[PDB]
Amino acid sequence: MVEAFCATWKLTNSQNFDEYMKALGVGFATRQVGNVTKPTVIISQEGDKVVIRTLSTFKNTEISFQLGEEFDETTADDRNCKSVVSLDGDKLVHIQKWDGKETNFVREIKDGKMVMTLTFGDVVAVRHYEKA
Repeated sequence: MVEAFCATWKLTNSQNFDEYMKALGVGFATRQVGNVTKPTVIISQEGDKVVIRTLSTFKNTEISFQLGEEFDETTADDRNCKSVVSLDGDKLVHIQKWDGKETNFVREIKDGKMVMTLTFGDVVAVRHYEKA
């Protein structure tokens, strides 16, 4: 359930994130920062909402949503999206739509770590976080 994700998480390892950022339209200079930054992600429940707060030396973001309910999201890379997060089995699936495009992030708990799999088209990146 959602409670399994409710913790403070710190990024430890990213796989193929440069190509993923490039596919999304992030420029070279910003990709260099994105490839070294290791954010902290705080996930919590507040009433009927789930809150995901990302803290980093690049940008800080926060989204608050109800599962299954579409919301407006302005992403850290400055895309204005329509987003929907659902709990599919034991995984949180976040679908972001903008400018006729779509990307998705799947968050799962695997062996006690949070694993985030990001897909845009045929480009897949994987980000691994440890509980702090």
